[PDB]
Amino acid sequence: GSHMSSRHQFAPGATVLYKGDKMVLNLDRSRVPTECIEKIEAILKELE
Amino acid sequence: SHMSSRHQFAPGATVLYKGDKMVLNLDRSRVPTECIEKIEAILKELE
Repeated sequence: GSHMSSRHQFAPGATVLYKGDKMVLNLDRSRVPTECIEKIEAILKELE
Repeated sequence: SHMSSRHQFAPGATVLYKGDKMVLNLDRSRVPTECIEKIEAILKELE
């Protein structure tokens, strides 16, 4: 929310909720540049 | 459940896709630092 929030918005449709060590990234493919989504999916693929 | 996908890249790195939304769960105590840093770099350039 607006007060005491662990959620940060980098851009519309791109937010991160911090939960200590764990974090949740919400990415809206209708709003976040496709290039950004692909770069992130590429990084995740490498982890595999 | 036919309206989404769930995938695990490594322990502590899983994603849920539903509609236009991509929800990535990252456990930084289990996912390599390099990986987390490259993702953060991408988000910041977006800012």
